[PDB]
Amino acid sequence: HLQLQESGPGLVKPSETLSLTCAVSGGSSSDYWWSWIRQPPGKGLEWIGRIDSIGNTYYNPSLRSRVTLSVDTSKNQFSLELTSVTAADTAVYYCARPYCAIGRCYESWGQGVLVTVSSASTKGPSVFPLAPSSGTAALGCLVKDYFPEPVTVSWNSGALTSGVHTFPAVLQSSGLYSLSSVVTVPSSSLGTQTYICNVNHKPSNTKVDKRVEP
Amino acid sequence: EVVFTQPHSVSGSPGQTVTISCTRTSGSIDSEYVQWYQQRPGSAPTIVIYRDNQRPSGVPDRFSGSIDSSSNSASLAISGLKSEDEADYYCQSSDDSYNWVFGGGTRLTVLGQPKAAPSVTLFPPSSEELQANKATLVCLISDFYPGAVTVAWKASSPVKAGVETTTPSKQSNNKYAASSYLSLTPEQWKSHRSYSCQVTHEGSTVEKTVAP
Amino acid sequence: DIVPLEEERKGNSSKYRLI
Amino acid sequence: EERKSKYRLI
Ligand code: NA
Ligand code: NA
Ligand code: NA
Ligand code: NA
Ligand code: NA
Ligand code: NA
Repeated sequence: HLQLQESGPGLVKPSETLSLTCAVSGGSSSDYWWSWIRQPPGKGLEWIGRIDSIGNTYYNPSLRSRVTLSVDTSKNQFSLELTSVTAADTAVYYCARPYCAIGRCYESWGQGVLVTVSSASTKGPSVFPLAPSSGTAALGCLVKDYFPEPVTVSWNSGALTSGVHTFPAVLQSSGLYSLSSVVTVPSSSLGTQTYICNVNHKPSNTKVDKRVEP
Repeated sequence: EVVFTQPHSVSGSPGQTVTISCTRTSGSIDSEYVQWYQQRPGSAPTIVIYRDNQRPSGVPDRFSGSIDSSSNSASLAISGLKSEDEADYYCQSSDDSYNWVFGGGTRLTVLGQPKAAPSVTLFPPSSEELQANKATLVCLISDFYPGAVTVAWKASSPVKAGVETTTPSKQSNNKYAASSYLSLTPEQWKSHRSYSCQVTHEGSTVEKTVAP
Repeated sequence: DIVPLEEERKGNSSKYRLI
Repeated sequence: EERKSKYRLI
């Protein structure tokens, strides 16, 4: 139940160094220990390493020579450096840390950050409104031609969550992704209220607000 | 090295007890704690069992863990199987150096869920997109079961060029979503009188239409 | 009154801070 | 925070 938040570059060139950090909220950053785990798209979990408050580090033997873990509790920074990355290192990277109440502890994980190893350059999305389609009405926004994943989409800065469906992205022959997010709203509302989709593409530091009107 | 192997797939119908085993290939299963993780679509793994057989407060009591020295394996048992139990499960333990090792994962399927027709939404190109000299038809297909569809595009003549379709992807309600996109030039969209998306889900086909 | 300084171990001792 | 499985202390 800890709020662990991973952050990193989104896209890394082959042969370069992948650098990630993790911060914890909702608990203390002192004592206990910190772990990294990764999951390539469509594959299983692979442990990377652990560092604890004694200073000791433990590394997956098959990544040992490339991994460095560090932690600074005053900065609230848990760090991973993975050198000489290849395509095999493309994965969601999860931070994990025990959630500890009086008398009980078990591991809690962050939601992960996807890191893609690719030579291609970051491309920011282009967002187009999908005008209302109808007692309900559907409206959405088309997020086109970005790279790498992911894009996240909210509506009315998160105020609107019911009936929201952000579809998995299509990968076009171009190599770029596109996705769509759709919301069902009371057709009664289409003149009384405004609908804006908020698109975030962390790898290009692109954020877009797109008003969807009729 | 030390490996933990799991069955690739376990399945049961609602109400059944199912078990997922986690066999340690080398060294004693009893030597280190065994954890079980559950993973649902689009989310991080969460502990369902830790320290062999302890359960976090919010985890249903239908879940339990055990160790079997003689088969050198650990088991996760799910009694009274429910649809919401459908997910991937991984065991996790440690080797002799205190390194974590994950088992390879098991897909748990809950059988007998009823056929679900896809909901279909077809959007024409926005004026904004067309200002930019581009045009995309967007066909969105959701809430179907089982997870297999085929998309056909119409213009009575079969639009068969510039098609990209996702593969069905499991939503959190165990139904599936997919989408299909048709590219075309501005002139092309104004060219014809109608464009339709036809989703065929086993037997029944669903076709929506849009007009310039 | 003890806080783990490193991962706890099955059937084995581990390091704790007292308090 | 637990209270006094097997513990050495620094
Ligand atoms: Na590569
Ligand atoms: Na085996
Ligand atoms: Na759950
Ligand atoms: Na259920
Ligand atoms: Na130890
Ligand atoms: Na202990």
